[PDB]
Amino acid sequence: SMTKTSVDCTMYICGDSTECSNLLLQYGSFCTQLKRALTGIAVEQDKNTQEVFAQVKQIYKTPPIKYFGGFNFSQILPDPSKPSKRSFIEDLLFNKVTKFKGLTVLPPLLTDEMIAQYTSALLAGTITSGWTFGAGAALQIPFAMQMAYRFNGIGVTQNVLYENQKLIANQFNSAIGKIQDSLSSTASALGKLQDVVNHNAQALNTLVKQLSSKFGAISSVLNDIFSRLDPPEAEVQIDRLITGRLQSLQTYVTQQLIRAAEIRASANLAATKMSECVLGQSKRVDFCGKGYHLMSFPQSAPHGVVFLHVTYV
Amino acid sequence: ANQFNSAIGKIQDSLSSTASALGKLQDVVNHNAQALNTLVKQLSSKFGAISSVLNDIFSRLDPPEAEVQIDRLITGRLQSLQTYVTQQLIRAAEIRASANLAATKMSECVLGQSKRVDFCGKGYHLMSFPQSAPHGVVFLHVTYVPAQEKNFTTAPAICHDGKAHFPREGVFVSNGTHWFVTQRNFYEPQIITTDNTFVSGNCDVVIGIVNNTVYDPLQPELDS
Amino acid sequence: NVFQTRAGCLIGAEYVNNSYECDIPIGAGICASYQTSQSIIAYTMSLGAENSVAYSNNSIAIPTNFTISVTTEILPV
Repeated sequence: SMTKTSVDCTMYICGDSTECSNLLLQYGSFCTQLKRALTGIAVEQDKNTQEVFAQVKQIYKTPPIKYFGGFNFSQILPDPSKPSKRSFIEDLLFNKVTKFKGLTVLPPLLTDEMIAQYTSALLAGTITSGWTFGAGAALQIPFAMQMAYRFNGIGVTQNVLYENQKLIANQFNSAIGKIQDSLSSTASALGKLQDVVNHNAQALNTLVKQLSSKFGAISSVLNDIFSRLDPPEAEVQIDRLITGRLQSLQTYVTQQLIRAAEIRASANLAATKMSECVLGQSKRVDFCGKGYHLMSFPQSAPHGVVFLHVTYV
Repeated sequence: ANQFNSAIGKIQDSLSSTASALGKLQDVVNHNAQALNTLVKQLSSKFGAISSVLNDIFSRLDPPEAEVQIDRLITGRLQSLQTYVTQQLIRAAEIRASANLAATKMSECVLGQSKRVDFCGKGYHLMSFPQSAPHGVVFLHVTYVPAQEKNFTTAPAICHDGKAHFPREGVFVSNGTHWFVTQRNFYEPQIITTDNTFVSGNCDVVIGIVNNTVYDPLQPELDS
Repeated sequence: NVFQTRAGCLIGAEYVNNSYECDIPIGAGICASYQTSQSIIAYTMSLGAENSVAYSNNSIAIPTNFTISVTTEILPV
C-alpha cells in the first residue's frame, strides 16, 4: 500500500482572495474530477490490504504450552507482555523505515496493530494446523508429521527427517538468527519500502514549491495584482496563475495514477505469494525462494510485507 | 450427485436475486459513463472567455479581438482531451492486466487440473466452468472442501522386529486399541501390511515410536 | 452524540462495544454501520470468530466427510 492523499481545490489554487473564487465558476469541473481521481486511488489502497494481509476470515491463536519440534519459534511469535502485539523481528522492521497549506493526508483504514493480528493468526495456522487452514477447516497435524509430507513434494522421503532431527535444529535456528542480525545492522534491505515513503515525499515537495514560481505572471501573489493593477489588466495576470497551477495539479494526479498501477501489480504479486507459498507448498523455482520450497513465514511491515522463506539447499 | 446438482442451483438463485456480484462488470460501464459525460460538460465552461460559443466570439468581435478569445477556447478544449485520453490509457492498463489474469485461468484452471491454492478457487481444485459475460467472463469453480472432523491417536513409526516401519503413502491413526493406516483427505481404515510400510533404520533413533505387529501376508501362505 | 477518533471528530454517531462486520468505513479502525428507533453506530472492526486449536504430540485429526462447493469469480476481459 501507499500513502493516501487529498488535494483541496480552494486553498491550493487561490490565495484566499474573493477575486480568485469567483473566477473558478467559469473554469468549472477541472478540479472536481481530479479530486474524484484521487478518491478512486484511496479506495483501491484499502483493497490491497484486504487481499494480501487477510487470506482467511478465521483467527487462530497460539497454545500457551510451547514445544514445537525442538525449534525456537519465539522470534516470529508476538510478545504477550507488551501492550502492543509485535514479534521480535517486527520490532526491527518498524524502526528502520522513516505546515498545512490545504494538503491533507488520509489515514489508513486497517491499522498496523490489526496487520500483526493477521500475521499471528496465519503463523498459528501454519505451525499447528498444517496446510489445511486456507483450503478448509483447520485440522490438527503434529509438527513432526508436517515436515515429513512437505519433503514428499520435492522428492525426499521420511528417512532424512527422523534420524537427523537434532541436526536440523542447529541449522534452522542459526540461519534465522542471521536474519535478525542483518536487519538490525543495515536498513538497506528495507529500502524498497523506504522508497514508498520517498516517492510520496518528493511528490508533495513538488506541489508546494510551485506556488513561489511566477508561471509567466509578473507577481505570484494574488493580493499584489488586485491592489495595484487595473481590473481589466488584473484578469489576465490572475488567470495565468490559475492555469499554471492547474497544470501542476494535472501533473500530480497523473503521476499518482502511474504509481497506483505499479503498486497494484506488486500487491497482486504479494497476494499470489500469500496464497501459494504461505498457504500451501509449491514446486516452483525462484518463486517461493531459491531452491526447494518448504514453508513461508509472513511478517508485518510498514507499507508492505516481509516474507521469510525456508528453503532446502 | 446429490451434492453437486444442488450446488449449481444455488448459483442460479443467487444471480437472479443479488445483482452486486456482477458489479465489477458494472464498474466497467460506469467509469465509461462518467468518461463520455466528461466532455459534454466541458463545452458549457467559459474557459476564461466571455462566452463559450464560437459563433458568439468571432461574429461579435473584431478579428484581432477574436483570435485571443478563440485560442483560449481551443486550448481549453485541448486540455479536456488531454485529461480524457490519458485516463483511457491508464484504465485500460488495469483491464489488460486482468485480461492476462483471465487468460491464465482459462488455460490453467479450465483446460486441465491445477494444484494452486486460492487461484482456481478455494480448496482443492477439481474443474472450472467458463460462462460468457458482457465485457468480461464468469468462472464457476468446482472445489473439494472437507467438512466433519474427528480426532485420532498418531505415531511416526511402528517398531516390530527391531527395525522401524515408516509409512509409504498414508498416516498412522488409532482408535485407542488397534493402529490403522488411513489417508490425509479421508478415513479408510486398513490392515497394516508390508507393502504399505517402508523399512529403514532401527527403533532407537525414532522419537515417539510405538510397538505393534506388522502383518505379513506370506506367513499364512507358507502352509497353504 | 459525539466521539473522538484518530481520524478526527465524529458527531452524530453512538459508540458501541459490539464488534461485527460493518458496511461504511471511516478509518483508523473505526467503522460505521446503520442498524436498529434506528441510528448510526460506530465501533472497532472484527477480525472474525475466535478459534483456538488444540496441540499435542500424539493427536491427529483426519476428516471423515467432504462437501463439494461451487464458487464464482468474475474477471473483466
